[PDB]
Amino acid sequence: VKVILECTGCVRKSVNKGSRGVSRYITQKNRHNTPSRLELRKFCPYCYKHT
Amino acid sequence: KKVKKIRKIILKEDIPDLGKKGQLLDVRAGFLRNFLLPLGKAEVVTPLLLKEM
RNA sequence: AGACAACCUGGCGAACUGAAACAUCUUAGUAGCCAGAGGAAAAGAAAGCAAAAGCGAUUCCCGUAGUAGCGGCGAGCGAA
RNA sequence: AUCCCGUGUGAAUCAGCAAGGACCACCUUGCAAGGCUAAAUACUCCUGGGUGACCGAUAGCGAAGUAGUACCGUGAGGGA
RNA sequence: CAGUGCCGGAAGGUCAAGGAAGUUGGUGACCUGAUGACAGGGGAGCCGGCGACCGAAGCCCCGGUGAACGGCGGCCGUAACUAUAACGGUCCUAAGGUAGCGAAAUUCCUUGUCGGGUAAGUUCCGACCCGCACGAAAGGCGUAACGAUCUGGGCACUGUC
RNA sequence: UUACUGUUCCCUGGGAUUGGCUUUGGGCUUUUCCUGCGCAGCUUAGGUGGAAGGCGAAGAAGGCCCCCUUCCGGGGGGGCCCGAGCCAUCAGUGAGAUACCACUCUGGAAGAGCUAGAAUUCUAACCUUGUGUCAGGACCUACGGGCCAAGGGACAUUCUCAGGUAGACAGUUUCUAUGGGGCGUAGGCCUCCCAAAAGGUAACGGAGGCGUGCAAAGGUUUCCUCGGGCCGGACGGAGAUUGGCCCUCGAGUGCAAAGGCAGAAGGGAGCUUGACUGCAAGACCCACCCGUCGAGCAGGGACGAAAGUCGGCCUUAGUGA
Repeated sequence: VKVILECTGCVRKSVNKGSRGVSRYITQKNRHNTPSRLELRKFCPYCYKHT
Repeated sequence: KKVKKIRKIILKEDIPDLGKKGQLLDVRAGFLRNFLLPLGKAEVVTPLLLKEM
């Protein structure tokens, strides 16, 4: 089916240095849910970027 | 949608349904326009006529 | 009462055109038709603009300004 | 948003109402739902003066004599 | 009587304007945090957004109606010589053309084949039906009379020749 | 015209013109109840509070009976009868009384409000008619006006809004290269040839594919060599799986072709998410728009012991300002 879908982090609406939600374009997920370790979020080390 | 208001009347003649010549039972504006006001049967409640008389 | 070139006001009110087609838009509330009226007519004496500073009815000219905008954000339209 | 209308609902009087570009609160401004007014302003069927790097009988008004005439069309009208 | 049109029907589905329980948002007297240059929550009032549910006709559906729109099929086989198909099975439709007509104002092949007429007739008439692509009120088949109708032939008649 | 956008006639709903009476009757309320099988239990645990007191003789336990939801297990009172009790902490029990009540629930009633819808009629709105009657100097049996009468009647009519709905009507569109056409074909991207040894290059010239797919078929480390003929092995043969030699790139790379790629860019295994962020000197292509490659820097990482590599895929197609 090849659904396009966004990965997203953990939201954390805060007053840090540009702290905001980070979503990333990704594809192929017609399977079990795959959190990949896409990183360099607004918080600079990150893991398990969900959906 | 919308409802039209009910206009007050003071009687002068015996109603065959509700009122004997002096009651203040308010019914409908069209029932005053078409029936009561031309026949000399009801009037409009005004403070200039009701309160001092 | 009727007549009156043009301007003016009120009402009905297009289309060819431009958009390289065309329907939103433009041409255009223009032309035309009817009615009215005067040397001018309309408007006009703030339930107004403006912005914490201030002006004092309406009309017209220069300007802001082809600016802010509006628009199949096209063609174009365009203030205050 | 302001302004004016079609159908229907339908307020408040100054301790208020309306506007300040959805709207709410505060402030500021003004007082709709009643009327009348000259001037600056636009034009020429014209009138009286002064002009013209405007014309000179194929020009300038269509028209320098019968000119909107002769002539054409039933007529609107066209037109020397 | 499938599709379309028209009529009738109401059970159900879809369903606009509008009404409306509820939910939610903005502003906001007031109460709280606040090494910040402010913020969080929020009563009533006012202004809104979504909106369960009601909401007609139409439409979907059901049934009827060819002098309503229109349409009326392919595949092969087998009867005592050659045949041809009375008859049969199969596929698909809503149904597979009924009477009569039929190389026709309709036939491409085609000047189809036969017979008549002619010395000789792609024209004419009478037949067969292989009807490209007739056909029953866009009517079909006939016929007396009629036609400045089309077309085939004959007599008389003549410079048409 | 079953092309598009509409308009109009027409139909159908909310408002208004638009009222009076009573029924059928769907949703809200105006008080009270029959009413509730997790547990060991006098008992089919209605979530809470008032709790040593109420029902009582204005006639209570228990026997005579009508009714119902029903899990007919068990209950309610209308009439008569009976004659001094139903208890109340009891032990069970998160939470307790069938002594009592202010509330109120899955179900309904009593008489009342409110709102539908539908129906019945009445006339006074509104519509139609009258050679019925009256009228001015005269008539209006000439339209019409006043009065009266009859038929309808809150329907119809008119207006606004909303849905549907006729080429009846209106404004328009209906591509191009071409064979300068019905009957075709193609329009954009990629590979080879044409293309004449840089690059480019046309024809409705010759051949093909594409409008993606992969959580690995991406990244890193490491290991390995395929493909074909022959020979051996009662299933098994010409050909499956296994052993050995020969040729050494003829196999393969998600798919079309071309150019590549043999200790590989081909096959396997481990760990993995760089299929990141902020960028970027300089180049190619170049009408413009575009499109392609890229050393190098910072952050934060993946693999590896490190060196280093990684800003997706061997590349070119898989797209749209």
